[PDB]
Amino acid sequence: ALVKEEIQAKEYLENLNKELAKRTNVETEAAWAYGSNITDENEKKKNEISAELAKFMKEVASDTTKFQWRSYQSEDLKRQFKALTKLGYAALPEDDYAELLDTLSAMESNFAKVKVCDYKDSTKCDLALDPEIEEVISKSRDHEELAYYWREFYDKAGTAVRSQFERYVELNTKAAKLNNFTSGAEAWLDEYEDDTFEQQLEDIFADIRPLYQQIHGYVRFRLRKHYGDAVVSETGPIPMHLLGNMWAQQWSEIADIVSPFPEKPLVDVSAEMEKQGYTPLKMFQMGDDFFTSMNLTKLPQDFWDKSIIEKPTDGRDLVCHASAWDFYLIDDVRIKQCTRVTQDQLFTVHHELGHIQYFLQYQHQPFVYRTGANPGFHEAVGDVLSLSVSTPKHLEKIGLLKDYVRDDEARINQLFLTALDKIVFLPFAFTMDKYRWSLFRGEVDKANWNCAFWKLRDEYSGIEPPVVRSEKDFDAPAKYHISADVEYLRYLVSFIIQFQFYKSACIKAGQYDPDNVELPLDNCDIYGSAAAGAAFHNMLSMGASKPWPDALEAFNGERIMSGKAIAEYFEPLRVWLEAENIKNNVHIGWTTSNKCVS
Ligand SMILES: *[C@@H]1O[C@H](CO)[C@@H](O[C@@H]2O[C@H](CO)[C@@H](O[C@@H]3O[C@H](CO[C@H]4O[C@H](CO)[C@@H](O)[C@H](O)[C@@H]4O)[C@@H](O)[C@H](O[C@H]4O[C@H](CO[C@@H]5O[C@H](CO)[C@@H](O)[C@H](O)[C@@H]5O)[C@@H](O)[C@H](O)[C@@H]4O)[C@@H]3O)[C@H](O)[C@H]2NC(C)=O)[C@H](O)[C@H]1NC(C)=O
Ligand SMILES: *[C@@H]1O[C@H](CO)[C@@H](O)[C@H](O)[C@H]1NC(C)=O
Ligand SMILES: *[C@@H]1O[C@H](CO)[C@@H](O)[C@H](O)[C@H]1NC(C)=O
Ligand SMILES: [Zn+2]
Repeated sequence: ALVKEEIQAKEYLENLNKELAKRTNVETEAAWAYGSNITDENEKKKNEISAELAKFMKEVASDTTKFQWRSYQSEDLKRQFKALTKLGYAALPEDDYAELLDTLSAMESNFAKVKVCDYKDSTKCDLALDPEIEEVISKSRDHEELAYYWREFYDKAGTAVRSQFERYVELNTKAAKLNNFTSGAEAWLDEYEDDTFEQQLEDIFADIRPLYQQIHGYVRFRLRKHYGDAVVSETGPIPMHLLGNMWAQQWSEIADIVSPFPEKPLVDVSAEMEKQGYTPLKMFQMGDDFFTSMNLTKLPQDFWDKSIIEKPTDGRDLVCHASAWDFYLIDDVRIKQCTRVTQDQLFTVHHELGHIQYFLQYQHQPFVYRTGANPGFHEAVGDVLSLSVSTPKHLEKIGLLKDYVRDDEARINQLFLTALDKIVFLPFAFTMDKYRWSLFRGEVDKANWNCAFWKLRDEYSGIEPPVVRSEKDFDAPAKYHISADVEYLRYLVSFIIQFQFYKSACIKAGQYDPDNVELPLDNCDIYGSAAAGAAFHNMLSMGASKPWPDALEAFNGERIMSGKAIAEYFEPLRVWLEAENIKNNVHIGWTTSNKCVS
């Protein structure tokens, strides 16, 4: 009978969770070894342990059928059982699983090992994305130099892994169907536990798209004055290599040439960080300070002992793309970041430490609940702190911003600077998954895979490649997450919900009142707020133990993902910018790109 079975089921779960945590620990150690030191041998060890854990998960899935778990009284027990039924890639036959891991390894190591020749010296051929190419893309205003680095990088990071990417799409699809999802798109979407989630994001995106179009138009206008009309057209998509980022995902690196009020201050603290002797260690210690200032958990000694916070100097290959790692024991949590002393890197440190904090908050949960309420929640945590850190208010307190007068014009400069990171990114992030979903769902023929990518980038972001591409190129894997098989919708979700978290934290901290001109949302610093700290604790400590609306409700009483808060933040910018574009007769919108030939 079922009452007795449910009692035994609870004990089965308790043991199985602990066993999965320990087995995952071992797989994580091997993955860490590889990612911090790419070698054929580390690859082999990583993929071998994953294969073994996959075989165990298959037995676990099979063993859950011995329990009438859908008949149980406990919502909690049923939730855990449901989580253990979901195998993902581990559902594949052993041989196909191994081929998928090999394919994944080939793509991620191709990405991490890209090097290109110096534009001014074709004997010097050891320039990596991080830091060398990224420095040129973010700093050079030589449009031909920029186009050179763009083409070299995309050809090597993108086109070179076409045939591997194709096999990955096939195996990803096969795995999804073995879990009885239509495709990998529905397998990813299942993490949001909401069958209207795509519609909800379309609705929110459509409400913010007008503001994006205004920013796009203004930036295009300013780039024309800088580079001239031979480089940038009034009416066409923006050539993406001029936007300060290899993927045009964020444009804050060209703020100095597009800022609303060039005579008025624009916050860029990198030079002061350098002047005051900041190191990667100091930046992490300051992030730790921020969390503990809010009455959240301090980093444990394992973090300091085992993290990698600067690029190795020993010539090894590694993945430099910044990441946070849970080892699934107690207090073994780590970051791997090739840290540089810049403003944007200070924000990255806070981003990654948000993942760390989450891990620490939920580490007492059962293994299956030791993850984010949804993938977007995980990405949002550290960004809520980065929003504070970026404020003039905070940057003056820590001595990084000197002689700053916050008049109306400085405020618009700062709002615009923020928008170049937070609004511009939204169409970018949506396209990353729209593209992959379309491949996974079998909606695009293989003959059209490259132009289907640039078509989306055109339609949603109004950008295009600097040179003509064709179906001979394959550009999508030039972005880390695409080569590395990391779902990207989490970042779209994060960029919306982080404003709901920020706004609520700010109110709880006494730092935001809509009816008080002294407390605008865009100068809120939650540093030192135990009240904000508490809201985080209430939410993060839940892990994935409840559906994400219940996690949001624990934070601020709401249950709905909403674009209201991000619009509220940028509202003064929207008003100003709409007026400025009219005043300057700025063209809005773009013709269809001709930069991808079929
Ligand atoms: C994805 O969807 C798939 C379907 O599209 C699904 O695959 C199905 O899983 C079914 C559930 O496990 C499975 O059902 C069993 O089928 C056996 C007979 O099938 C053979 O003949 C078919 C031709 O008709 C072939 O096509 C198949 O390939 C098979 O070779 C049955 O013998 C079997 O039965 C036993 O199991 C039930 C268990 O009953 C449940 O459990 C308790 C036990 O206490 C019951 O009391 C309770 O009420 C409940 O019924 C017993 O009732 C029975 O007495 C036997 O012990 C069972 O029906 C089915 O074969 C399979 N079909 C396919 C592949 O098409 C995947 O499982 C889905 N995957 C995921 C990840 O969810
Ligand atoms: C990297 O891994 C290899 C194993 O393939 C090992 O022998 C080598 O010493 C490692 N290097 C570092 C820097 O740890
Ligand atoms: C900090 O959190 C603890 C619980 O961990 C709580 O009891 C205490 O009130 C909080 N301290 C502050 C500074 O509010
Ligand atoms: Zn992250």
